[PDB]
Amino acid sequence: TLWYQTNYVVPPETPGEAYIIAMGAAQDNFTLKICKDTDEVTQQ
Amino acid sequence: TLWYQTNYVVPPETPGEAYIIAMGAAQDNFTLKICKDTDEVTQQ
Amino acid sequence: RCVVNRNGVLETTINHFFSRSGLVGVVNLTDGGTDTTGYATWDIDIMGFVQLRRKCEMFTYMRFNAEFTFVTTTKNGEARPYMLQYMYVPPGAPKPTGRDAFQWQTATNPSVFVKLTDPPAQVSVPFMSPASAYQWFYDGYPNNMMGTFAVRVVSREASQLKLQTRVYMKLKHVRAWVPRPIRSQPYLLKNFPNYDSSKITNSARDRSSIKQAN
Amino acid sequence: ANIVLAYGEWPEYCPATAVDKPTRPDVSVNRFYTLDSKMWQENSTGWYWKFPDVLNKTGVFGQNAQFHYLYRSGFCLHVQCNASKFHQGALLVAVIPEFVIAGRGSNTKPNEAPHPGFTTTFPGTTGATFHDPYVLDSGVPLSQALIYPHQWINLRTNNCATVIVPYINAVPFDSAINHSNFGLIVIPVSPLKYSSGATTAIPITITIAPLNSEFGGLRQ
Amino acid sequence: ANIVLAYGEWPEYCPATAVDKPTRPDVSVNRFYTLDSKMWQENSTGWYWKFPDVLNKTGVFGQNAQFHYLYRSGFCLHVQCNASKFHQGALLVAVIPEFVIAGRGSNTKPNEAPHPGFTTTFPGTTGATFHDPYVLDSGVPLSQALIYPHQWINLRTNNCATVIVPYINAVPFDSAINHSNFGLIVIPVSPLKYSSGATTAIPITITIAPLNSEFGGLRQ
Repeated sequence: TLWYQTNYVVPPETPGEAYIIAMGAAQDNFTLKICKDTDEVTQQ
Repeated sequence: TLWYQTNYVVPPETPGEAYIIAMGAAQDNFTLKICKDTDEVTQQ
Repeated sequence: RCVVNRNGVLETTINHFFSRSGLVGVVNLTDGGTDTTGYATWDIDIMGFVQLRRKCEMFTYMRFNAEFTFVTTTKNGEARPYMLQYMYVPPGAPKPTGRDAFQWQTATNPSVFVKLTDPPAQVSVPFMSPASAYQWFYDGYPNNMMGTFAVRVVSREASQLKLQTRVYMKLKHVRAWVPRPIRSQPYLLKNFPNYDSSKITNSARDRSSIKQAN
Repeated sequence: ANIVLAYGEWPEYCPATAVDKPTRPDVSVNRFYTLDSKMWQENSTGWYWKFPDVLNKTGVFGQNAQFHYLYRSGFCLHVQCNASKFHQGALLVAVIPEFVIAGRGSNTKPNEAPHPGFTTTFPGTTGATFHDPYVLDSGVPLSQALIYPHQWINLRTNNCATVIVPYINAVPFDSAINHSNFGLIVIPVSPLKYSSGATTAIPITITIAPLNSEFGGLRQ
Repeated sequence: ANIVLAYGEWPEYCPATAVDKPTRPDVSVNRFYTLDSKMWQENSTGWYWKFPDVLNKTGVFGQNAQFHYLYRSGFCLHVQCNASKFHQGALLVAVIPEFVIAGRGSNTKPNEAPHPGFTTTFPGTTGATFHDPYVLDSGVPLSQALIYPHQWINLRTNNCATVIVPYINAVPFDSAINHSNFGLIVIPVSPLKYSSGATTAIPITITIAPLNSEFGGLRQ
């Protein structure tokens, strides 16, 4: 979860609307087992 | 005294009205003698 | 003159700031007839007058011994040689309820037998708190701190005078912790720091302009 | 960053004569409890928090402080106030040991005079606003409130403050529910100003780290 | 901070053949005399000051320079120009030895041609504004006025300048009243610009330190 701790304070002559880019990845602990085909493809 | 040397210059999108907080204290040279009761209290 | 020399550094210590024999309480005795009052108790609280209360609300924690001096006068002023009993009631012990009750003959309530023609009475009370220091500002939710103080006229029958005792308190061996600012608003109660929402007194008296030297 | 140490002492453990050794979690309570942001505006007055009942409803510290009987801990306070470079103003942040909220009224009778309620003395995790910040709602002027451990949050120099405060009490152990130990006060001495088109309110964020916690007398 | 040393020499004392040794105050004259702030605007032209008659009315230096007869001192100039980060413009600050103000006119007869008055040649502690800053009011172009000791005050890089200038004269002692030694010139080469709602004028503050002063021939 991502909560609104205090508030988005902003000075004048500045837009009070911004964005947050969220990214994600694995670590050195991440390991995989038992290979199999994907199902993103619909056609054959 | 506190004088207005040059001017209060200000860019746009910024208020041209600010404040100054004045504080004050003693030093290591400050010493006191002959104790006595205060007179801030009116009642008895 | 022009004081160029440096002053003394002994009158600013906390021990000197508090240790001095000051008046702390006034007790009225009547020793009547039909209305059998006889005695007059006085609970020990240093917050009684508004002159030491302002000096002891400057600090959060304090630790001190006390010296009590008892100066008893009559109504007109003359001192006839009557015997007097002063009695210290420790915290937890019950207060005396009558002039001839059994709380006066109790052996664990230390008494002082002194006459009116004698020099005034003088006792010393140690640090009697279950904590490590006294504290007037208690922020939270939970009676008595130092002990009760009674006095009567030792006699088989009842005398026909009304006395007037002054309990002068002196502090000794005082230690303080956690200083806090000095209260500017006037008082309203005895055990609570209640100020008045309307009529807030300014802590600096007014002048004409900001650009002057009034 | 400048760290103000409250009265020059670090929070340390108890060196008491209790055979039941007080427990030390060290794992799930020494984490950054972040409170909600306060929306500071032009007509704002200030805020105050009572600490040992701010975190009595929040997670492991609240569970281990409600179901115990003896409590002793220090604190690491950290207050951000992130504003733009076109806003102006100043905040005063200060901790006060045994901060007793007074009652506002003009009555001298004992059981007729007003007294603050439970939601005024113990605000909880959402704090409470001052009614008269000039007297700290205690009849004591805030002009000389710099006797306490304090910092200034000036919106043209920095945006953060931090206060490491030890355990200040006359008894080394105390109930964490029936006695609030010390309070945090933020006051806008200089008001907030901004030109039209900027953000009309500045958030204030507070994080707390319970350094060196000790609990005793576990019960239901 | 960058310090420009005028002609690579520091102000030093006189190594003259006068038996009456010139006095050295060292105490009440080596203090920061701060002049009033100049209100720089869009349609401004510039300012110039004549130094040994700027501080002839101000305090100990003025009293000890009016009632003496021989004078020799260096100077430490320090010019702040504090503006916001939304203003833009540029100033050129430069000292000029023997800066003679010319007269503006189109007359070639000797006692018919115009000449500058006393309040134009010797402005005093309030300075004077240029009429034609392109020719420095001397018929000499300001585009090549960088031959003098100078700095640029660019409102996007810094806000301060400093010039340590020694004593430049053909005679090691001179009257501090009847001869202005050198002048300070500030010129807005690039004009001031700002969006609507900002401060319409920028202050310029100047402080002066009379380094290594020497006075001679005390009289009434």
